[PDB]
Amino acid sequence: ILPGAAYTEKSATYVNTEGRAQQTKVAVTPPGLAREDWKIIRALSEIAGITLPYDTLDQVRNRLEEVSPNLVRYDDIEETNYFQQASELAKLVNQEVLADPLVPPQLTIKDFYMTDSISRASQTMAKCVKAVTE
Amino acid sequence: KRPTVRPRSDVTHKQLSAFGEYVAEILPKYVQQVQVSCLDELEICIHPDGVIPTLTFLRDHTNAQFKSLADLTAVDVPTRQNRFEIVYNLLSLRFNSRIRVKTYADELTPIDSIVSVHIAANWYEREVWDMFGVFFFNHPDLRRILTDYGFEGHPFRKDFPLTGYVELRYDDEVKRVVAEPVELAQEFRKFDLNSPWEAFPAYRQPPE
Amino acid sequence: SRAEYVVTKLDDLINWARRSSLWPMTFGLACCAVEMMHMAAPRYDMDRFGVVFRASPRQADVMIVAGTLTNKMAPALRKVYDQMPEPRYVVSMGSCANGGGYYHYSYSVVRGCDRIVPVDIYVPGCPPTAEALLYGILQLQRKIKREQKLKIWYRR
Amino acid sequence: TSVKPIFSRDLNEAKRRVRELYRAWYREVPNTVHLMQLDITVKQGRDKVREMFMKNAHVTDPRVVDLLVIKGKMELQETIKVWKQRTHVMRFFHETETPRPKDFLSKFYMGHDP
Amino acid sequence: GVQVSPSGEKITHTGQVYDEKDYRRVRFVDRQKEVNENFAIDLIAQQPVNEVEHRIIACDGGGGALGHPKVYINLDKETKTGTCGYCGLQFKQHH
Amino acid sequence: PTTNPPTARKFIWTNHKFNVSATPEQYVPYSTTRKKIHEWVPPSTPY
Amino acid sequence: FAYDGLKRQRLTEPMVRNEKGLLTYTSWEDALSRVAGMLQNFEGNAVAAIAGGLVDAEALVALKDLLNKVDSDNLCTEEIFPTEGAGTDLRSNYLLNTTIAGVEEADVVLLVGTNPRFEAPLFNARIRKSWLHNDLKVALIGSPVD
Amino acid sequence: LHHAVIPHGKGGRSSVSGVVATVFGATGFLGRYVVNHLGRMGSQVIIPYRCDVYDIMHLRLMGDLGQLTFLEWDARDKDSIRKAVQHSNVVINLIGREWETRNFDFEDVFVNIPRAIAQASKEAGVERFIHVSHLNASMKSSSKSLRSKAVGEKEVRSVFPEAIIIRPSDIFGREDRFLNHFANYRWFLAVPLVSLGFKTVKQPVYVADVSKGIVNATKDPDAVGKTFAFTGPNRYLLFHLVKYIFGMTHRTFIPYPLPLFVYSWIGKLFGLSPFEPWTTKDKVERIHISDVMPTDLPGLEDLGVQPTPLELKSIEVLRRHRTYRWLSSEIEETKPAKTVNY
Ligand SMILES: NC(=O)C1=CN([C@@H]2O[C@H](COP(=O)(O)OP(=O)(O)OC[C@H]3O[C@@H](n4cnc5c(N)ncnc54)[C@H](OP(=O)(O)O)[C@@H]3O)[C@@H](O)[C@H]2O)C=CC1
Ligand SMILES: CCCCCCCCCCCCO[C@@H]1O[C@H](CO)[C@@H](O[C@H]2O[C@H](CO)[C@@H](O)[C@H](O)[C@H]2O)[C@H](O)[C@H]1O
Ligand SMILES: C/C=C(/C)[C@H](O)[C@H](C)/C=C(C)/C=C/C/C(C)=C/Cc1[nH]c(OC)c(OC)c(=O)c1C
Ligand code: SF4
Ligand SMILES: [Zn+2]
Repeated sequence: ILPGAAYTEKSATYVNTEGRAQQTKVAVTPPGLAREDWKIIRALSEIAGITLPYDTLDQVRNRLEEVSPNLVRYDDIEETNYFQQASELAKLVNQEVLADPLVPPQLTIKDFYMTDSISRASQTMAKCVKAVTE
Repeated sequence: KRPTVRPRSDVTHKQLSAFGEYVAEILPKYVQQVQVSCLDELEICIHPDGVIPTLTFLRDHTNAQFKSLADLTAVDVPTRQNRFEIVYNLLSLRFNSRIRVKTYADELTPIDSIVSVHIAANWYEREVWDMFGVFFFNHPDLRRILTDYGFEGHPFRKDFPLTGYVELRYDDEVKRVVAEPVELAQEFRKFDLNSPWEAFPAYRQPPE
Repeated sequence: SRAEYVVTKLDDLINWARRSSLWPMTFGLACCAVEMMHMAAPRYDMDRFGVVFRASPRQADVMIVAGTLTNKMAPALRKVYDQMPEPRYVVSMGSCANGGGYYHYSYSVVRGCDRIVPVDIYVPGCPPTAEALLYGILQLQRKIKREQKLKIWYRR
Repeated sequence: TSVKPIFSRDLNEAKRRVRELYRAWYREVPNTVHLMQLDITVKQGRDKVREMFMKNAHVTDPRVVDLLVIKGKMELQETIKVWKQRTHVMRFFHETETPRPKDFLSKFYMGHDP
Repeated sequence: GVQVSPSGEKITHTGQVYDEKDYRRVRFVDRQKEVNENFAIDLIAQQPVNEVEHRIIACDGGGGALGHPKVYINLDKETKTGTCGYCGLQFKQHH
Repeated sequence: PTTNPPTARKFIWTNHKFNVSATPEQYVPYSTTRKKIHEWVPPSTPY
Repeated sequence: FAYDGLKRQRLTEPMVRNEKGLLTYTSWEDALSRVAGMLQNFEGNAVAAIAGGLVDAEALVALKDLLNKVDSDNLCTEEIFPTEGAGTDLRSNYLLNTTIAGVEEADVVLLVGTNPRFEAPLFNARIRKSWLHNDLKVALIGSPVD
Repeated sequence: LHHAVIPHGKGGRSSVSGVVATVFGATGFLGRYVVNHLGRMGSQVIIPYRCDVYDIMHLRLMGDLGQLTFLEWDARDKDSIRKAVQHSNVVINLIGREWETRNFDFEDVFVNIPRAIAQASKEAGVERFIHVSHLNASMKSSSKSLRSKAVGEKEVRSVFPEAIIIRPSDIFGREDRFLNHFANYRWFLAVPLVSLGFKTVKQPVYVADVSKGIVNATKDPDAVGKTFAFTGPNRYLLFHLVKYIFGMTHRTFIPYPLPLFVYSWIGKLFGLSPFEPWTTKDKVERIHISDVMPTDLPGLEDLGVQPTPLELKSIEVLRRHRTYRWLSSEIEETKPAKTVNY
């Protein structure tokens, strides 16, 4: 087990459903011996002899640029085209639709409160679940 | 008559406006702005080249005679390019008046020293240099005055942290007072006190 | 034993002489030193306890830190303390000396004189009233009274 | 990009004042070591002088080099007149301070700082 | 009340108590843990509920200007008492 | 007080206590709050 | 209100398995020394990674580069997204191309298999706002959720 | 780790190092350096003391508020030893005397007390036990103190099998009884040296390095159960050392030989002193027992400390033994001593 930081505890990049890139900021530091998540993999890489070419948050985001350059355009929606192409590649898929009704995982406010790990560690969300249930 | 609001006077504000025009007509090469506050205090804002001539005229002129340098100090305003506002508060015993003369400076643009005009300024200019790092030309003895020997930085600059960077303790291994990076058992707690509602409509800035 | 008893009363004898003659070093820093002058004033007359101010650290027993200790003055305070012959005691008087006080967060202040010298008695207040300092001084005599140097030498 | 000079009109006329300050600092180490009864050698003191002059080896603005020279003269004067003490002179040598490792792994083991 | 932990340390009224293996217990060796033994929660529960006629009652804590700021409590919810938000006294309507 | 006694209270100390500094009764400061961050407890069984 | 889950069940210390198979606290230098030791053996298909629902891009790219440096390409995510057709080749395939503020300009919304009220609560807020002011017509292919 | 010992901060006084050490013997020469190093990095330090409170005052300013805990103990009473080692994750033993008293002989100080501490530390559940011994500790040793140290090492490792044993050579520092001992021979005009000091080799070590490696052993994973040899980087014949010392103090050096039995008999006279002996027979023996050659034992450098030469630091010990005429003489005015590779 390698204790990593939480989103409140690091400056991290997340991309929302629109594709907009935006960044968190450190509010508190990680507890105990936890470490920022990208520096554990960088610490791990040097022990194993395949050192990765980045030693600071700046250099890691420069590397994010090299991959997908819209992950450093913060708060920016980058327009995308070429949907027509994706469709033309989708008309060839020979798979067919089953007859199952489309039932979402969350039907009622009961299933809303506890989905991910942090939601499940919360004593306030447990009350909310117990509140609507009973 | 309002028993809670400060009496306003009338004549003094008119007198200091007349003298402010007087000073601006005579030193047009140096004066950049003249104003009188509602407290009734005259301010002359000069180009820094004009410091020595401006304080010399105000000291030796017969209808001025501002012979006492009440004090000299700087204000740090980082948003300005010339972030240091130098303020001279002068006193006229002949006319029982006061006057403020202000100029500006940056980090790399020293001001002339008025020690030739007011010996009182000698230590005041040492204090500006020490606390704000504003160098003065022609100072007889420009050196720190208030900070510890070999203190690095200018602690009254707005971007200098309140607790500083180093602290002292006695180290029994080396048998002397040593300097080390600052760590506080309790951090200074910053309070956000500003109210989000405007208190003075008279000072509202245009949103341009 | 008899010798262990005699050592005890010899211990009280030497303590008593140090309790009864505390010579503080003429040395004050800021406003706390004004209240230290009031303790010397007629109403409290510390002299009546055998407390006499002596200017030279060689002739002084006690160093009362009565005011703020800045970084510029920190080495000098330590030097006059080192030059005090032993036994020697420090009374830290006031918030400034106790822990920085009103200037705890200043870049130029030592956050407590006990980072520089060992302190025996802490006297709270800003400033402590002359009686508060007097209570602290008399609390230092009781500390000396509890000294057990000779007895501990016997059991070595 | 035009600005009033302090003293020097360009970097070459400013390096002249730098070497002249380095000379003075170089002549004074053997006295500081002798008068302050420092527990170092002259060679070790003079090396420390050189180390501080090389801390500002990247400065190029002539006005900046004027104000480093101005400060260094103030520092020289505080030492020649013995306004500084052993503690003050010895602070340049950071003898009680363990130095923070400059490698990623050691920083990573030691805490959250970069 | 002043419960005692299995480790033998007294538990303060805020429920704090060093664990068994917390080293910070060493500060109490040859000394003591300062604990206040008059738990305000236990003392306030001992007071009887004052009964009043009207449906709205003002509490200032007693002593007038020596109490807390004067507030009013509704007494309609005739199943629980009205509690002062400052002093913790309880009120209930007569009928 | 023999003529103007203080108001009695059930929490007022009955027994005074003088300066207990240096003695085994001396006050010792400590944090009166409880733990804030709770750590995960691993399972006590193999997987 | 869920931030209070950040204060319970936290991993604060590296852990490894001891000889009885239980997790025990260890040190960073120790724990990384185990993972590097195993990483130096396996390569290619024998090493894979899964990214969870709360991982930063600075850690996905970092974990990508590491595994690509031992030949592996099994970088996966718990979420499923059809990789047939274009797959993730074109961003337009897996994004909200009209944006969140584009809902305010449409005049019909067709929802296919989703309860936006709970999946994207503030995106359902932006729909109702257009439903209220711009008189947006809304249709749902799926279950008759509220 | 328990949540109250995880190290935070940056290794300043207000930081937390995760070390909770009970240092037995902190009131001595090496003790103030061990506590200072522990205290400066932000370690809780428990300090058992038997002396008067006045004698532990100089340690009070070695830790931030709360980081130092002074406890009264009597080495005869076991219950007081438990009271101190009860909350520690490391226990460091520095107890020792250079002479015997009525109430404690070399066996007590160097065998029983260390075993009593180690026995209580094992029962209390202490992770590390650091025990200081001596480089020339050995059961075939002339010196009575140095044989007991050899026994004590073994007692300690019987009841604490994983104990770390530190073997320093002669420690030299401001308060040492090594360079200040020879600098004080000047009071007797001449310097009696057995065989004129040419048969004895010494490899003295600076106290701050001993203390800095002892503290580094409180956190080094690769130290449990090892024995270390802490020694200076230079070996000198006793003669050249004693000659160099007088060069550093600028006193007149007049060495003459003195047979070990006449020298041993003098040390017995000074040992009659009811106070702290100026010398003793055992101290005279130890001065002439030659330092062992370092053969297969990890040293200072394995604990991340670089030995400090006797040349860098002599003047801070010996300047107070000068007269006014030489107070200001600099380190360079003295010719360095001559080293030997055997
Ligand atoms: N040159 C050196 O200094 C060398 C030292 N060592 C070893 O290092 C350790 C310390 O060296 P050093 O510091 O010089 O020793 P010290 O002479 O400084 O005395 C060390 C400590 O031992 C304590 N002590 C002695 N006897 C007792 C006792 N009977 N009961 C309780 N405490 C006692 C003393 O406490 P109090 O002062 O209250 O008696 C003192 O604090 C010793 O083991 C020593 O042999 C090893 C090699 C060389
Ligand atoms: C035939 C005659 C031959 C000449 C005699 C043989 C030499 C024997 C004496 C050697 C020198 C004695 O000198 C003595 O040195 C010891 C050893 O540190 C010092 O011993 C003491 O000094 C101070 C006193 O508080 C302490 O800090 C120190 O820790 C303690 O050891 C004495 O202060 C000094 O007086
Ligand atoms: C002569 C012997 C005695 C017993 C005398 O009665 C008294 C007790 C000693 C005196 C007067 C001073 C004692 C210590 C000291 C040096 C104080 C600092 C000080 N001293 C001032 O003035 C004198 C000030 O003046 C504004 C100060 O601000 C300060 C800060
Ligand atoms: S504690 Fe108060 S009275 Fe004393 S020196 Fe500081 S500011 Fe002055
Ligand atoms: Zn109330």
